[PDB]
Amino acid sequence: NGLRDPNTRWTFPIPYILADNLGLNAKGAILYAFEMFRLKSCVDFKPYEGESSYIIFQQFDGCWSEVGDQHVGQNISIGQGCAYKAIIEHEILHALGFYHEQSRTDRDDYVNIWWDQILSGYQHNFDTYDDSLITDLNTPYDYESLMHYQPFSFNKNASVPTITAKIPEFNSIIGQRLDFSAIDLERLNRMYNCTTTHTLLDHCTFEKANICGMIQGTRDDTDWAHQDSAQAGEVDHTLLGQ
Amino acid sequence: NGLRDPNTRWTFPIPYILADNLGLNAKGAILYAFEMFRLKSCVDFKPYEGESSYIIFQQFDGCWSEVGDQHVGQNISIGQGCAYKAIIEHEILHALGFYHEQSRTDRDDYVNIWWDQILSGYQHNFDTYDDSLITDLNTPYDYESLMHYQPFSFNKNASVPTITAKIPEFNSIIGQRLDFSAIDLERLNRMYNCTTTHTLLDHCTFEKANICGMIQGTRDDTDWAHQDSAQAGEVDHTLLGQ
Amino acid sequence: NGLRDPNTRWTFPIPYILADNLGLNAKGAILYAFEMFRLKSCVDFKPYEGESSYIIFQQFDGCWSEVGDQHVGQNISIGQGCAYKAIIEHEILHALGFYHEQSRTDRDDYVNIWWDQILSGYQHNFDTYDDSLITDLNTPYDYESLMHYQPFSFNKNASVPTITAKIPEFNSIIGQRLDFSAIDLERLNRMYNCTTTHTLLDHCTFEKANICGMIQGTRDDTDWAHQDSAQAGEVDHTLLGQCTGAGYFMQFSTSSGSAEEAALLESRILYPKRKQQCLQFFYKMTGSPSDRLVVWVRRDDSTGNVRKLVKVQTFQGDDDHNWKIAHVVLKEEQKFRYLFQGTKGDPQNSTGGIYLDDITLTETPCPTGVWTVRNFSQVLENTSKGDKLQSPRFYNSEGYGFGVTLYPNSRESSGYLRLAFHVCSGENDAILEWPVENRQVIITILDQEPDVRNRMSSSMVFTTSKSHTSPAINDTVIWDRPSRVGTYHTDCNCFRSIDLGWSGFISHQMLKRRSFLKNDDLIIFVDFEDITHLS
Amino acid sequence: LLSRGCNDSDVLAVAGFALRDINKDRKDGYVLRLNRVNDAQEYRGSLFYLTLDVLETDCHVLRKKAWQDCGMRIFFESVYGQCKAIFYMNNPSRVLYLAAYNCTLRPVSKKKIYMTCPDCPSSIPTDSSNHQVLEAATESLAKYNNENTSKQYSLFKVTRASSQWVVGPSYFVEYLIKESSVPVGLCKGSLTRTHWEKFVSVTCDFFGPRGSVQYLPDLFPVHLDLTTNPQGETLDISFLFLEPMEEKLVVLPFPKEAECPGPAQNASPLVLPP
Ligand SMILES: *[C@@H]1O[C@H](CO[C@@H]2O[C@@H](C)[C@@H](O)[C@@H](O)[C@@H]2O)[C@@H](O[C@@H]2O[C@H](CO)[C@@H](O[C@@H]3O[C@H](CO)[C@@H](O)[C@H](O)[C@@H]3O)[C@H](O)[C@H]2NC(C)=O)[C@H](O)[C@H]1NC(C)=O
Ligand SMILES: *[C@@H]1O[C@H](CO)[C@@H](O[C@@H]2O[C@H](CO)[C@@H](O[C@@H]3O[C@H](CO)[C@@H](O)[C@H](O)[C@H]3NC(C)=O)[C@H](O)[C@H]2NC(C)=O)[C@H](O)[C@H]1NC(C)=O
Ligand SMILES: *[C@@H]1O[C@H](CO)[C@@H](O[C@@H]2O[C@H](CO)[C@@H](O[C@@H]3O[C@H](CO)[C@@H](O)[C@H](O)[C@H]3NC(C)=O)[C@H](O)[C@H]2NC(C)=O)[C@H](O)[C@H]1NC(C)=O
Ligand SMILES: *[C@@H]1O[C@H](CO)[C@@H](O[C@@H]2O[C@H](CO)[C@@H](O[C@@H]3O[C@H](CO)[C@@H](O)[C@H](O)[C@H]3NC(C)=O)[C@H](O)[C@H]2NC(C)=O)[C@H](O)[C@H]1NC(C)=O
Ligand SMILES: *[C@@H]1O[C@H](CO)[C@@H](O[C@@H]2O[C@H](CO)[C@@H](O)[C@H](O)[C@H]2NC(C)=O)[C@H](O)[C@H]1NC(C)=O
Ligand SMILES: *[C@@H]1O[C@H](CO)[C@@H](O[C@@H]2O[C@H](CO)[C@@H](O)[C@H](O)[C@H]2NC(C)=O)[C@H](O)[C@H]1NC(C)=O
Ligand SMILES: *[C@@H]1O[C@H](CO)[C@@H](O[C@@H]2O[C@H](CO)[C@@H](O)[C@H](O)[C@H]2NC(C)=O)[C@H](O)[C@H]1NC(C)=O
Ligand SMILES: *[C@@H]1O[C@H](CO)[C@@H](O[C@@H]2O[C@H](CO)[C@@H](O)[C@H](O)[C@H]2NC(C)=O)[C@H](O)[C@H]1NC(C)=O
Ligand SMILES: *[C@@H]1O[C@H](CO)[C@@H](O[C@@H]2O[C@H](CO)[C@@H](O)[C@H](O)[C@H]2NC(C)=O)[C@H](O)[C@H]1NC(C)=O
Ligand SMILES: *[C@@H]1O[C@H](CO)[C@@H](O)[C@H](O)[C@H]1NC(C)=O
Ligand SMILES: [Ca+2]
Ligand SMILES: [Ca+2]
Ligand SMILES: [Ca+2]
Ligand SMILES: [Ca+2]
Ligand SMILES: [Zn+2]
Ligand SMILES: [Zn+2]
Repeated sequence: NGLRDPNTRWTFPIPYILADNLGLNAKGAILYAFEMFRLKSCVDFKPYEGESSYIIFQQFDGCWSEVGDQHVGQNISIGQGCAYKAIIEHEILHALGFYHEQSRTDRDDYVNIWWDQILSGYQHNFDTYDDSLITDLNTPYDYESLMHYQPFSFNKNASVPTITAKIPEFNSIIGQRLDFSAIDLERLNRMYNCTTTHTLLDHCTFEKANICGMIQGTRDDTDWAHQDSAQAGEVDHTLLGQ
Repeated sequence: NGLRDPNTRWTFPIPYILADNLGLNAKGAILYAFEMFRLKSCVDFKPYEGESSYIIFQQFDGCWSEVGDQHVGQNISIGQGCAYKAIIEHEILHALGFYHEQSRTDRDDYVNIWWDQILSGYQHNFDTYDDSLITDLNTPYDYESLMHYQPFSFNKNASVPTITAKIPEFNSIIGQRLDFSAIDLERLNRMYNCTTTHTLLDHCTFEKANICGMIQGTRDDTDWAHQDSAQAGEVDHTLLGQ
Repeated sequence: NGLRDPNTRWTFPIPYILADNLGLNAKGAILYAFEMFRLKSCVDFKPYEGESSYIIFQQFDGCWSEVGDQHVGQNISIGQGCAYKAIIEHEILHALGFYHEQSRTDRDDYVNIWWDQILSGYQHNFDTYDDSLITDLNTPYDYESLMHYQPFSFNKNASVPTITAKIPEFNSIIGQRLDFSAIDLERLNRMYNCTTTHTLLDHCTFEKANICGMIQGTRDDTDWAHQDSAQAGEVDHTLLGQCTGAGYFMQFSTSSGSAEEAALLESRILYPKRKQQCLQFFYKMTGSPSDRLVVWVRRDDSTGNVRKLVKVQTFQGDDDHNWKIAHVVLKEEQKFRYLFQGTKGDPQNSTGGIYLDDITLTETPCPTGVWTVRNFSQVLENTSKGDKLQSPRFYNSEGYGFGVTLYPNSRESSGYLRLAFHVCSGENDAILEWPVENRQVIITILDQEPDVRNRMSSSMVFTTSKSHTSPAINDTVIWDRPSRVGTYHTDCNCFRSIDLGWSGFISHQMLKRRSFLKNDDLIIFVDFEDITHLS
Repeated sequence: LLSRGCNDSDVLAVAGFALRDINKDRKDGYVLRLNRVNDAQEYRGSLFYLTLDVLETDCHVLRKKAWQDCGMRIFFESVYGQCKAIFYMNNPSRVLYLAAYNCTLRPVSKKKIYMTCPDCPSSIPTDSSNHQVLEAATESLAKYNNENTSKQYSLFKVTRASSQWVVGPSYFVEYLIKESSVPVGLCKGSLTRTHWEKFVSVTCDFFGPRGSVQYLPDLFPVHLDLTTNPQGETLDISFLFLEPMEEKLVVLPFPKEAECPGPAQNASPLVLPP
């Protein structure tokens, strides 16, 4: 679902303005979304200093972004309730050249669109783009994607889903608003050549015998066992003896 | 173990020459090693066509490389007996700005060097470098590294190792020459901003209910089950009931 | 005693080099002396970066300087045994432009030189200089000057002084090596046009009704009284009832009202020049144990508005009701205000309150351990020679446990106080490197004056070292792990090392002067920090 | 003496003949190459005291090639240093004559080589106590004695040697030979002992003014004071001529080292005197 043309790619840090029409709750939610980007990708943000393109975030009507870097600098809107971190993250993924997951070229292999159940005047929000416009980034269609729309989106009747997964399990999943999915990060990283997150400094689960390059001191008396999770109650926290 | 200065980086594909002093076996093995780079990383190689920096591969005395891009273009030696892919990969990792693993700044935390067992005049081959010359790329010391020297490296006595792991199990593993380690690929990717690789087009292990973006036909009769390994005697191949 | 020619003045910060022929102990003591200049004057120092004139500090024969800026750059020697801050300060005053005080043009009006008692070939070190070489900076002759010479200076016979004051009392005072004198700082300020100093950020004794530009909260419940020392039995710490109508302090009564009522006393805004500060103050908590004195910061929220509250340290009531000393490490890098909340706790069980006086705020580390000894004059009479007191166990920033032994009456000499450091076993020892290879002890007998420029705190410095050993521990290092090498004390459930320090750290007849025993009690500061990074 | 700029064109010409004469005297080791004139000071034809900063070529002195016919050594192989010399040139008689010299040489810093290229064969202190060097030279010779049998050859002396350990022990050697009396050639060779299989290689190539040479160990001290006399001390060069021209000469104490130094043939600090 990424915009193919490499000119549409930002160059980090994306300079940003927060407009003063934003509530405090929306300004703080934006900066919290930036921390998630910086924490899960090489995407970075800076305050504005006269750059040619930049995001201005706004409390305009609705919650929306142009897709990819418009080289004049661009609005994003964050209307009421879009203060939720995941909705900021979704709009910033549009700003980072990403279309909705149900707008993939291959989307019809994965999701039904119930055109008959869409509100008249809103069927075009389920358009799909050709592969000259968008890459797959060599990724599968992801139901867990933050870019996906939930089942009850643009529907005539509140009880009837506009969009459903052809693998029927995923009806209970599509359009999650938790966070980026693992494939949304995999895509974002393929799009921006990100190999290292700005804030994940280290992590370790000891699954490997080099213990994540920890060492044991010699000034101390003794050593910690690297323990195999095999004993009757003494399981690890990563796998819980699974 | 990466050469910090970003001026020392290549720009892919690396243009290369195979000199005719290479035996046919050595030419063929070098191309096989490039296919491993192209398969495990975004590193690529092209035949030389007039570029300012390039690698020339030659059968000189022994098997060696300058470290990082020398902008005038540079020799890799692959002397007689160095034809195995892992040795070529090790030398190409030197040309790609890597030092040996036991030359990391922190190496003394992870390996013992038995200085008195090193042959006289060969102590320098165990010189560490400071953090001004080299990055860890925010990665642990990796005993399984291809760059790591074998326990018997420059040793006086063929029964006695020069270098041993402070975690004694890794005595048996230091200086593996199978392949790139997982962390050597991680470091190469963090060095050269890789995420994809040129020659892995897809893979699937089914561990995710998404089934790797596979879909099931409807002009066929039935469906493949996404079968759970929980049923007795009926495990998957990825984990084999582990 | 200042060199008249203005071409001999430095321009700050003085660029410096510490030569590697200096011991670590000397390198640390020189930096500590620079901190005392920055804490009492507008003198400042910097690492050398290729400047024309500079000081290189070295460990040559003896301890000396050229006088004033030599424009090509100049040596200071701190020969072995010269480590103590006052000697370093004396030689840095020579480099700043000051001659010895007994070399003043008018000296003979103030001192006797017993020339026949001087060693032959040393009498020229007692020459007096004319008014064309030197200014008085319009200051009197100062017997308390650090630039003065001890009675026993270059003398033939160890029983006989070379130099005595014409006013015979000052025989007991000449050549003090505590610190800069008040007049030495006034001269230094008059030479270099100083008014501020880099490392005293604020102080308050509440003497003016202005309360040092402190204010009171209005979002709190009530107020601290700006309380007069004239009320019987309720003296402030600045004057302790020594003057009528002039002792003032803040008091927050907890004897009436509800529990958890509070008052904020809040400073004027401060613009820190360093990343760390130490808020010293004196306080009492005579009210119910459940009373709380809570120290807070209000700091710039980064919009330039000083509104971000940060609770930093809570002081709680104890059986002691006399004036305690507090130090709170602040870590402020943006403009701020230090705040005291008092919290009423069970007024039905309070006959008293919380009190504050003698606040001082320095842009320094805090003393790593602080010991008070109460009724010290009464202790000093009651104690036999070679009896001891031991401090409770402090921990340094690295987690080494340590303490000090005070021997109020030295067995090594009559009328001297002996004071010595030791490492203590503590909850961290198992992981710390042993021996204590390069940690630098600074012990100070605090001079209790709020204004740091009015303080002549006696201080002695050593660095725990591999050379420090005894046959009492089979000739092993004193600073090895105290469970191995020290002696046990149920007195704190600790091991303690063999102690090292000074017999006659200070004489009793010196300690009774100034503010070292201000509330008839002694205050000792200890620092014990690694100086390996100076190597 | 008229000190001469290190880039002075007559000095630049003189240096190439002086170096050729220095090689002409050398009866063992390798042909030296100019890196750059670093001193030249002239007594008055013209008598020059000199310091030449120098490299080692890939040719042994017993090989019949002139120094200009030869190549420079690769960075990791490098030997370099200073030659101090005394040389005379008579413009009317076209005379070109080295009188004396002293040359101090070092291998390149084994550390700085490892810093530039980690697997580069590090050079060995040359002696028979390195049994693996003897094994390498005898194996490469034994291979050549099987590659040809029209003649057979014997190891005369091992000259230059390096080793490496990236595939197990790999040794590289250069040595003199004669038949199975004076040498006939220089041979390069190698031995690489992987646990499962040896590898062996070989090449074979086939074939004064008072001074001194030393190959010192790495991390330039030199002496050439032929007199102490401040007035100078006598020399004679009159033997150069078919007719008895009066050509006695003077040596004064050796001159101590703005148009200086000369430009380097290889500017790398790996092969540059301080
Ligand atoms: C009421 O407060 C008193 C102490 O406070 C003082 O008395 C009030 C009535 C007011 O006049 C206050 O302004 C004034 O400061 C509390 O008494 C203290 O109780 C504690 C705990 O039982 C005692 O601590 C012990 O002390 C011994 C040494 O004597 C130690 O060995 C123990 O380890 C432990 O620390 C303390 O001695 C005692 N102090 C006095 C002066 O009596 C009282 O408990 C409190 N009442 C309530 C209901 O909170
Ligand atoms: C993420 O990494 C990509 C490589 O994996 C980068 O892709 C390369 O970007 C180059 C420009 O920066 C492209 O060069 C252009 O190539 C076309 C022909 O394809 C020429 O017409 C252009 O003149 C040429 N531009 C210049 C200035 O020479 C590379 O072709 C391109 N390579 C590939 C495989 O796409 C991405 O730029 C990089 N993205 C980010 C945001 O880091
Ligand atoms: C891998 O990705 C990195 C970003 O995550 C790239 O690093 C950036 O490369 C820029 C050049 O392409 C650097 O800009 C230059 O910075 C220097 C100072 O370091 C300035 O003097 C130059 O003026 C400036 N260039 C211009 C045109 O002004 C960035 O500084 C640098 N950023 C960081 C954080 O390192 C790597 O280049 C890239 N490497 C590879 C092998 O792909
Ligand atoms: C502390 O305050 C002093 C004043 O109370 C300063 O003294 C003044 O310094 C000036 C230079 O900064 C002097 O000007 C020079 O005077 C000499 C004759 O003394 C002339 O030859 C020079 O031409 C003149 N300079 C110029 C540029 O013309 C003042 O004369 C001098 N005033 C007095 C009364 O001495 C101290 O310099 C100052 N100390 C510091 C460290 O700032
Ligand atoms: C929304 O959709 C539901 C399901 O299609 C409709 O619910 C049915 O309505 C009929 C009457 O028209 C009832 O007899 C059925 O019992 C209902 N089914 C259920 C599951 O409750 C509903 O009418 C639709 N509403 C609108 C406004 O379109
Ligand atoms: C090489 O190392 C081995 C192993 O340490 C040495 O073997 C010892 O040899 C002596 C006799 O020379 C025996 O008494 C010991 O029992 C052997 N030790 C072991 C552990 O087997 C060997 O001598 C060494 N050789 C050299 C040349 O260093
Ligand atoms: C500081 O004192 C030292 C010791 O005399 C000076 O160091 C050497 O002194 C002798 C005599 O001046 C000279 O021959 C050496 O050349 C000096 N060496 C150096 C490194 O200076 C030193 O010059 C004095 N002054 C300073 C500014 O360092
Ligand atoms: C140092 O000064 C003292 C005080 O004048 C001298 O003390 C006298 O010493 C002699 C014995 O040598 C005694 O007989 C006197 O009674 C002492 N006098 C007093 C007042 O105690 C001492 O001799 C002097 N020493 C020197 C070397 O000059
Ligand atoms: C790669 O190694 C070869 C080893 O032969 C280098 O080539 C020699 O370089 C020197 C100095 O330029 C010349 O004197 C020799 O004549 C060269 N020999 C050959 C066979 O060409 C070469 O310079 C090295 N570097 C590169 C980038 O090729
Ligand atoms: C100190 O002296 C007072 C009398 O002024 C006495 O009541 C008090 O108990 C003494 N305190 C100590 C600790 O000796
Ligand atoms: Ca341990
Ligand atoms: Ca099907
Ligand atoms: Ca007061
Ligand atoms: Ca109030
Ligand atoms: Zn002095
Ligand atoms: Zn290598």
